[PDB]
Amino acid sequence: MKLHELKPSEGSRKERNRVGRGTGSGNGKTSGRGHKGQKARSGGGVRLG
Amino acid sequence: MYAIIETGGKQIKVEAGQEIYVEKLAGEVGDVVTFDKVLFVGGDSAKVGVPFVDGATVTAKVEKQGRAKKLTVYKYKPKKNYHKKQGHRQPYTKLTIDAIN
Amino acid sequence: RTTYMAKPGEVERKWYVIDATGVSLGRLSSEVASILRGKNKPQFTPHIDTGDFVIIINAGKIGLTGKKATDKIYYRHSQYPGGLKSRTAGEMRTNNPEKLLELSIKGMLPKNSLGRQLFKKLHVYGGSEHEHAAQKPEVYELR
Amino acid sequence: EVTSAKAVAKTVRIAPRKARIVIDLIRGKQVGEAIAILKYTPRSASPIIEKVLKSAIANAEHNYDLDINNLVVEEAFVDEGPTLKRFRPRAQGRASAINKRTSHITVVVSEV
Amino acid sequence: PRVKGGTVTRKRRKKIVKLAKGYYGSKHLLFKVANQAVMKSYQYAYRDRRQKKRDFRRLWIARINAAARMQDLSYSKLMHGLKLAGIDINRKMLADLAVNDIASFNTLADSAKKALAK
RNA sequence: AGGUUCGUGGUAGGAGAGCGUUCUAAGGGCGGUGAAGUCAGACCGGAAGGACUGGUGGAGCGCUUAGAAGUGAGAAUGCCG
RNA sequence: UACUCGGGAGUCAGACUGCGAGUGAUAAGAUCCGUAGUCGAAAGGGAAACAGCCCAGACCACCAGUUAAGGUCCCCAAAUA
RNA sequence: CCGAUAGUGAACCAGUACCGUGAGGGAAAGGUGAAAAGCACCCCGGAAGGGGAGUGAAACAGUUCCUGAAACCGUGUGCCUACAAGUAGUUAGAGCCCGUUAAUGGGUGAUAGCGUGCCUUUUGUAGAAUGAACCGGCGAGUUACGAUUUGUUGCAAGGUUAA
Ligand SMILES: [Mg+2]
Ligand SMILES: [Mg+2]
Ligand SMILES: [Mg+2]
Ligand SMILES: [Mg+2]
Ligand SMILES: [Mg+2]
Ligand SMILES: [Mg+2]
Ligand SMILES: [Mg+2]
Ligand SMILES: [Mg+2]
Ligand SMILES: [Mg+2]
Ligand SMILES: [Mg+2]
Ligand SMILES: [Mg+2]
Ligand SMILES: [Mg+2]
Ligand SMILES: [Mg+2]
Ligand SMILES: [Mg+2]
Ligand SMILES: [Mg+2]
Ligand SMILES: [Mg+2]
Ligand SMILES: [Mg+2]
Ligand SMILES: [Mg+2]
Ligand SMILES: [Mg+2]
Ligand SMILES: [Mg+2]
Ligand SMILES: [Mg+2]
Ligand SMILES: [Mg+2]
Ligand SMILES: [Mg+2]
Ligand SMILES: [Mg+2]
Ligand SMILES: [Mg+2]
Ligand SMILES: [Mg+2]
Ligand SMILES: [Mg+2]
Ligand SMILES: [Mg+2]
Ligand SMILES: [Mg+2]
Ligand SMILES: [Mg+2]
Ligand SMILES: [Mg+2]
Ligand SMILES: [Mg+2]
Ligand SMILES: [Mg+2]
Ligand SMILES: [Mg+2]
Ligand SMILES: [Mg+2]
Ligand SMILES: [Mg+2]
Ligand SMILES: [Mg+2]
Ligand SMILES: [Mg+2]
Ligand SMILES: [Mg+2]
Ligand SMILES: [Mg+2]
Ligand SMILES: [Mg+2]
Ligand SMILES: [Mg+2]
Ligand SMILES: [Mg+2]
Ligand SMILES: [Mg+2]
Ligand SMILES: [Mg+2]
Ligand SMILES: [Mg+2]
Ligand SMILES: [Mg+2]
Ligand SMILES: [Mg+2]
Ligand SMILES: [Mg+2]
Ligand SMILES: [Mg+2]
Ligand SMILES: [Mg+2]
Ligand SMILES: [Mg+2]
Repeated sequence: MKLHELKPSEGSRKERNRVGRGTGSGNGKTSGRGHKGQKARSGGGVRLG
Repeated sequence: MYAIIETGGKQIKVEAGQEIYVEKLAGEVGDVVTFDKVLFVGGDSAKVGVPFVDGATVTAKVEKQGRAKKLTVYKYKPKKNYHKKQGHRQPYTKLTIDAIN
Repeated sequence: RTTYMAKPGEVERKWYVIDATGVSLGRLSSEVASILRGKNKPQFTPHIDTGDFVIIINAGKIGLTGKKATDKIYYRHSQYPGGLKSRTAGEMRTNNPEKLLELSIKGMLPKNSLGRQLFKKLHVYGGSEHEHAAQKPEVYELR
Repeated sequence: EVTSAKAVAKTVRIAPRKARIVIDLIRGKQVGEAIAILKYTPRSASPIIEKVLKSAIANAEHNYDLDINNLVVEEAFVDEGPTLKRFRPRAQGRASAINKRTSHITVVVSEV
Repeated sequence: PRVKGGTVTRKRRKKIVKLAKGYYGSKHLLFKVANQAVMKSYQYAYRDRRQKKRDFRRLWIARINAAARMQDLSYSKLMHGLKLAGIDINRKMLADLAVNDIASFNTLADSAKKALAK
C-alpha cells in the first residue's frame, strides 16, 4: 500500500470520549457524575465489597 | 384587470406583467405555468367563483428557482444548560404573469 | 409582502358635533372613543392617527341611571400624606361637566403616547354653542 | 497645496482632563484671538498650549509660506500618554495608588 | 505536543460582538453582555415569528369589520354569509378589496346578503 | 438506491455522527508579482464552522489520507497584566 | 409489546391539586400514608399579574384555513345577538 | 519536548532587587535595521518636543525601536432626541441618508404590539439567595501496571512467547 492512502480496517479503531468540554456533547458541567455525593468527588467511591 | 389565484397553500393577487414569488413549483427556467384555481376576476366585470369561477386560468413564465436569505433559528432555556442552533433557507420560484383569462 | 399601511396626513380627518342629552355616560363615551381611535374606517392603522375630531355639546344633561348621581365617587391624591379628595358624580355634572366627560372618555383610550395625542382631539361644552364654527362640524347620530 | 500645518508636544506632564478643558476654548478661532484667550485664562495648561500654538504658526509661516493674519485653528485635541505609577502611604500600614498622567497636545492651523 | 490557545478564541468572540452591533452602550462592545443580548434577541425573534401571523390576522379582521359596517352588516354576519354561499376568499384579500377596490367588496357583500337571507 | 407507515419538548443520564487547534509520515502544492498574523465587508454550509476581495504586515504556510495529544473557557470571593 | 443474558448510568430533600383515612382543633401553603393528574424535566392559549388550576404537547419557513378552554360596549380580535 | 504568563526560580550582571532580628521566602525584565548609514543644516522653545531637509527598501522602522488585538481615552460627521415611566431588545413601520461578495440590499429610526439578565443550588429563583468592575493570557478525567466486556485481525484443538 502507499503511505499517502493508508486506511485501517473499519470498526477496528474508535474515537476517545472526552468529558467536560461544553454542554453540547452531553458530558459537560458535571461530566457524567451526577450531583453532590461521595461518588461525585475526586478519588471518591468505596471499597470493592 | 386583476385576478385572485390560489397557489402554495395561500391566495395571491396578480396582474399582467407583475412579478411574484410563490412556493417552489415543478418547472424549469423559461417554462410556462398555468394556475387553474381562480377565485375572483375583477375590473369592469366582477364575476366571482363558488369557490372557483370556471375554465378561466392564469398563465405565467418561470424566471428563477432559488432560495431566500439565510435565517438562524436559535432556542435556549435559562439555568437548564440547553441550547440549539439551526440555519434555514426557504426555496421559492419567481414568475412573471403573462395573461389572465 | 403587500398590505396597505397609512401615512401621517394621508387620511382626511373630519369634524363631528354630538348632542349628549339623555344618553348614558358610558354608552356615549364608548361610541366617542371608537370614533376618536379611528376604528370606523377601513384604513385603520394601529401605529398612526386616522381618527376624527369630536365636539360634544349639552354635556350638562348627560344621564346617570340608578343612584350613581349621589354615590359614584371620583378620587384624587396629591401625593402628600393624607391628601385624598372625593367628589360625587352629581355636583360634578352641575359644576364641571366637562371634567366628568373628559375623564370618563380618557379612561377608554389607549394608555400610551398615541392615546394622549388622541385625547387632544376631544372638545366638550356644557352648554349648547361651541367655539369651533370655523371648522365645518357635521351632526353625528349615535348608533 | 499644503494649506495647513501642525505641531505636537509629546509626553507633557499634565493630566489630559485638565488640558482638554482649556483647549476647548480656542477651537475654530482666529490665531490672534486664540493667543489672547490663552493669555488671560489663569489655568496651568495655558502656557503649554500657547507655546504649541505659536510653534505651529511659526512652522506654517516658514516651511509653507502662509500669512499670519489669515490663519484659523482647525483642529486641537489632547491625547493620552504613558502614566507614572506612584504610591501614597495611608493609615494602618497600607498604601494607595497615585497616577501621574501625561498627555499629547496637537494643534493645526490653516488658511481661512 | 503543547497546543497553545491562539487565534481561535478571538475569532469566535468577535463574531458575537459583531452580531450585537447597534445595541446601547456596552451591549455592542463587551463580549459577556453581547452574548446575552444575542441569545435574547434570537429567542425574541423566534417568538415574534409566531406572533406576527396573529397580529396581521387581527388587523385584517378589524379592517374587514370596519368596511362591512358601512353596508349594514357585521363582520360576523358577513363571514357567515360568505361561508354559506361558498366563497373561499381569505381575510387578507378581503381586506385588500376593502382598502382599495371597495366596489368589488360591495359586490361580495351583496352576494353574502343574498345567501344569508335566501 | 427508491418507496409505505409511524414519529422528531426535554433536566440527571445512555448511544451515534462530526467541526476546529498543535505536531508527525507520504503525496501534491503557493509564496518578495507579497506567507502567517491583524482590520473591514451586504458571501457559503443543518451546527460546530469555511471561503473571496481590499488595507496594514514583511517571511513563511496550506491541501488530501492516516497517526499522536499539554484539545476548544464566561463564571472557581480563580492567578498575572 | 414482553422476557432472558451482557456493557453504562443517574436517583433514594420532592411540590401542589381532586378523592379515602390517621395526628391536629373535622386549623395551616401543617404532618404522614393510599390513589389519579400536572410541575420537576413543558414552551403555547385562559385565570389582570401567577411552577402545581382549565385547554393543549413546540422538527423548520408562510402577510393561509378550522377549532379547544375562555370570550364578543371601549382599553382589546369577535353579538350594544 | 517548550518557545518568553511556556521551558529551570533564573534565555537579560538571579538566588540578584525586595521582605525578615534570624532560620528563611523570593520576583519583573527577549526582538531598530542587511549595514548606524543613529536624522548635517534651517525654523518655534530655556529645554523637552515638534515641522521641513537628508540616510534608508521602509522613519506610520528614530535608542521597550518586528507585528500592534480588546478594554479604556478622544476629534469630525449621516440619522434620531427636551410631555417622556425604558433587562434596553424583537415584530409591524413612515421619513431621511446611502449604493453591496447584487439580493425579495445597507444606516438611523418618529409611532404601535410583546417582553422581569447569565451561572450555581433548589419542591420552587426576575429574585430582596450565591458569583462575576471590564478586557487579554493561563486554568480541571491523564499516564503506568492488572481485571472484565464489545469491535477488528492472524492462527485454530490449539494459541503464544518472557528474560
Ligand atoms: Mg466521539
Ligand atoms: Mg444530558
Ligand atoms: Mg458550564
Ligand atoms: Mg455542584
Ligand atoms: Mg450521586
Ligand atoms: Mg498590615
Ligand atoms: Mg506604621
Ligand atoms: Mg510548538
Ligand atoms: Mg484560553
Ligand atoms: Mg437602533
Ligand atoms: Mg429530542
Ligand atoms: Mg412534538
Ligand atoms: Mg456517552
Ligand atoms: Mg503572484
Ligand atoms: Mg513589482
Ligand atoms: Mg503555525
Ligand atoms: Mg492579509
Ligand atoms: Mg479546514
Ligand atoms: Mg487546556
Ligand atoms: Mg476573566
Ligand atoms: Mg487585577
Ligand atoms: Mg442493564
Ligand atoms: Mg431509603
Ligand atoms: Mg426521602
Ligand atoms: Mg410523598
Ligand atoms: Mg391541606
Ligand atoms: Mg407540604
Ligand atoms: Mg431536578
Ligand atoms: Mg405551561
Ligand atoms: Mg401559561
Ligand atoms: Mg387571580
Ligand atoms: Mg424556572
Ligand atoms: Mg373590537
Ligand atoms: Mg511575544
Ligand atoms: Mg519564565
Ligand atoms: Mg536586611
Ligand atoms: Mg536586531
Ligand atoms: Mg532637537
Ligand atoms: Mg526633527
Ligand atoms: Mg521628513
Ligand atoms: Mg528616498
Ligand atoms: Mg525582519
Ligand atoms: Mg512598535
Ligand atoms: Mg484599538
Ligand atoms: Mg400631559
Ligand atoms: Mg417631543
Ligand atoms: Mg417598542
Ligand atoms: Mg428552601
Ligand atoms: Mg435589585
Ligand atoms: Mg454558598
Ligand atoms: Mg459580589
Ligand atoms: Mg478471533
